[PDB]
Amino acid sequence: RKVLVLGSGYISEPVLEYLSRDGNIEITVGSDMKNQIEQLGKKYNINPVSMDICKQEEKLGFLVAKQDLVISLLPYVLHPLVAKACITNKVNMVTASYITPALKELEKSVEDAGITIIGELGLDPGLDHMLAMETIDKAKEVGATIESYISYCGGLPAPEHSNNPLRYKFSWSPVGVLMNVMQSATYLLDGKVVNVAGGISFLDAVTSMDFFPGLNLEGYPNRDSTKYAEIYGISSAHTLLRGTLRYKGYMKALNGFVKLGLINREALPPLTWKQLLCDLVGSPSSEHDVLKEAVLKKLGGDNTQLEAAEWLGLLGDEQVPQAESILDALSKHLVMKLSYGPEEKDMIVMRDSFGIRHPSGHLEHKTIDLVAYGDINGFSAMAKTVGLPTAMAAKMLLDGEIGAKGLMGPFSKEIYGPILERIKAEGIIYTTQSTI
Amino acid sequence: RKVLVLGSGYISEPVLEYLSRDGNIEITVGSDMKNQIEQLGKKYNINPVSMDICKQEEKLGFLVAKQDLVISLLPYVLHPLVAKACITNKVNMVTASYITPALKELEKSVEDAGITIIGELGLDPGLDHMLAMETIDKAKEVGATIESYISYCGGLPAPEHSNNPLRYKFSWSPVGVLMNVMQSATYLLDGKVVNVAGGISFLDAVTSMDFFPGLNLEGYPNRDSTKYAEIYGISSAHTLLRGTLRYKGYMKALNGFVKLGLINREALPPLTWKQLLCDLVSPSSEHDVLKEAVLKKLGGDNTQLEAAEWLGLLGDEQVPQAESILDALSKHLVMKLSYGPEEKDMIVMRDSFGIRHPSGHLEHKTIDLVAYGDINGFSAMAKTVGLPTAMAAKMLLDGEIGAKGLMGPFSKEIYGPILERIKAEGIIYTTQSTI
Ligand SMILES: NC(=O)c1ccc[n+]([C@@H]2O[C@H](COP(=O)([O-])OP(=O)(O)OC[C@H]3O[C@@H](n4cnc5c(N)ncnc54)[C@H](O)[C@@H]3O)[C@@H](O)[C@H]2O)c1
Ligand SMILES: NC(=O)c1ccc[n+]([C@@H]2O[C@H](COP(=O)([O-])OP(=O)(O)OC[C@H]3O[C@@H](n4cnc5c(N)ncnc54)[C@H](O)[C@@H]3O)[C@@H](O)[C@H]2O)c1
Repeated sequence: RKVLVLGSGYISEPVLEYLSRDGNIEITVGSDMKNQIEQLGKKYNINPVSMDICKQEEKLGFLVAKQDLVISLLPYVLHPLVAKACITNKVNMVTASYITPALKELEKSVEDAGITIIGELGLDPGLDHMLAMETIDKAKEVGATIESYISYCGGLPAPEHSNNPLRYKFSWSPVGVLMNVMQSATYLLDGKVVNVAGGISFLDAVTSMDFFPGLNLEGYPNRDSTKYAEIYGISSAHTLLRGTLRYKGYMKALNGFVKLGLINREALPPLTWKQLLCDLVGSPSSEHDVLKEAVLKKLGGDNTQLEAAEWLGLLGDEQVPQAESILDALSKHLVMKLSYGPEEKDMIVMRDSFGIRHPSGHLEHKTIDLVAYGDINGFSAMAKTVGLPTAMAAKMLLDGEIGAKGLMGPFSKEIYGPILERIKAEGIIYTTQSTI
Repeated sequence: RKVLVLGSGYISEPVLEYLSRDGNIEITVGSDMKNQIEQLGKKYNINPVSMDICKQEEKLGFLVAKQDLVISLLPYVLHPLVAKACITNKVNMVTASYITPALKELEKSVEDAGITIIGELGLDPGLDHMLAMETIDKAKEVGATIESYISYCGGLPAPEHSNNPLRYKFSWSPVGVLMNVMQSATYLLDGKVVNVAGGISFLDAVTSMDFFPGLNLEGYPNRDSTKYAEIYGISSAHTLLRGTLRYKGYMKALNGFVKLGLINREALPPLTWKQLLCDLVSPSSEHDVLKEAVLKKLGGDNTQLEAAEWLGLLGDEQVPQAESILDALSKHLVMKLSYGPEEKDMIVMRDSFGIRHPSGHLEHKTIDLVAYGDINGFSAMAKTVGLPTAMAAKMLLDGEIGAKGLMGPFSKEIYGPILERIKAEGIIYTTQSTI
């Protein structure tokens, strides 16, 4: 019963805690920050291993060969290296990340090696899949058909911590999501494939999410959504739309960063934000602060967007963080200024809406609400919902509860059934309501 | 250490849980609802005692004499009965209730008995006092003076459970809250005493609380704010205002019930809501579309009408038996908007001072406290009420409070340790100042 956890990010702690409970699981932890592992070693009995998986992919193979299960909590690019070691060594594996084309290229040997690899555990993906599949299957067991599926999700700060220009606090580097604002989105509505362009015009797709009168939510569609007809088996539905939730004004706040060229991949030019932004407003590069400001508003001139820039210090003398790109730096800056404090609460909000046509002809509207709040004295809501389902599927693999073999997501009741039940004991509870 | 808990309502459960932790406290629980006590006995190691305080006063003296401490979690009217047994048997006592004139009557015998009775623990009163005094004392000890105190508080549903016409769910009987909309409010602003009358016009006093861009809160003043100058020692302030927080649209929805005459203490006239509601507008009977247009007349805001049908007040449903039209409404609101077993409640609390320093500069300080209920545990209201009660109980046992007599939690000796140990339970309040 030996388990190797790759990566020691804060998503790892609620996993260690969950698997440590019975004491019959030998936990090894490996990563490239010896500090992260030292702190974790104080709270849980774990064999620590310092390793750069990218560079020492052979020491990784030797380590992998010794385990009964590998849980990859590494940045998802590295998952293929880990799956390779697991495939040659016949060791089961789980991840909390999208099964990429790269990792899917390996699907056959995974079935030839006779191992099980369960990916797309976690929050999004993960619990979203499991909630959808649960009710999509429940409809089919009664001869019903899915006509519409609208799902929205978002990890946010608890509302009392929402008073900043972005109405947001970042659980990790936003390098990935920020760039996604420049993307087009695609979804299905009333039988027609709908496409919305990203960039400056993406703010037009943003909409008010009025599920809860007490909460000020805006939503906007994800990149694709249309893929879920095949993924979930709902080819008959006329609308499929998955989206993200924020507090109102966040996207407008980002719309500014796009206008200023901050969501940009180029490299960085004693550098300060006013200098860096001077270079970005064409004027550069050592002019009076008020002159720099007159030009920022020119790309506008919306004061709310200017107010957000000043509040963060992007027009000030503060030093730009070292990074290989403007975005990389901006992300590292937003982290220094809007990370969660040790006594601040985050939030998870998830609302699904299914249109279920029954063979009798009745149209049922089913909604599922899942809201969780962080525990200051325990784990965050994001850490609970990302790390628990991963940790739960791992124990199920150990305890021998998943017979399916190969490379798979968490779509079969064999997987989502037990996880959805045992997360209740952990405070992740959802609620349902139907009407006809 | 032996402790007697009087009352087995839902506030007792987070108190039992807190006292049970060290295992060196023998808990006795007594009340008149046997089945509440049985359920608690399954979850906690407790001596169950069936007792009606009004009738078995003698049995009450016997049990108290055996304890090191009595925690009265009974309806506050009975607390004096419990105080007598404690004074006579020289046993310390704590409550979570406003210290009434009746109870202050005994204040001398409490000091003659040499015991401590700490009241006004809990949320309001309780945590309200302790947060204010914490900050006021900090200002006064560096020679500062309080110029303004604006405090807002509210127990509400967590925002995910706010989708109903009132944006509210009731933790207990709303008779108290409903009637307060008919009472006037009084406070002090910029040196001038402000008066706002209740009833229909109280909706004009309602205001937007924009502390949190993510939350849609409204606020309004309580019955009496000016009394807090004496309670906190801040006669110096030019502004005193304590108020209640709700989700936007609650007071408007309540404004409808008042327009319709539902907030009324007179008696009720096989009676149905449509039948009763016709008598309040024509009877008796008959057709729904007739009432709907007539209900609309007392308005004519249809939004307030949307709330009434949604609650079934225009329907064939039977009105509950009750001594008054109100109360009937309360019992109905309880039947239709109580908390389900998987719904989360909330506590939201913001204070704003108000502080002039001897250097002459003006400090604005805000204290935020927010708590959420736990589906697998206790509600936010239960935690914030029972924890400060249970903690002061442990402090009295463990000997950390030297004061004697009848007192609230205003002294650093009490509120200090309590506030510190509350944070350890995940209930966090944060302070922020600027100039
Ligand atoms: N399903 C979900 O909802 C969800 C949400 C967020 C993150 N995730 C997944 O969480 C995982 C970790 O989060 P992250 O992607 O932000 O990365 P991260 O930067 O937080 O790093 C995670 C851990 O891996 C370590 N690490 C990084 N590179 C390493 C290397 N070359 N060798 C050894 N250790 C290395 C890091 O030190 C860290 O301890 C990812 O796989 C991510 O896709 C899933
Ligand atoms: N400071 C605060 O924020 C706050 C908030 C809520 C409640 N409280 C206090 O909690 C206490 C109880 O709450 P509640 O009144 O809403 O519920 P409640 O009136 O039902 O009282 C709870 C318990 O008292 C028992 N009880 C009532 N009469 C009894 C009798 N004659 N003999 C034996 N047991 C009797 C009940 O059976 C019940 O178990 C009250 O004193 C209230 O002041 C304080």
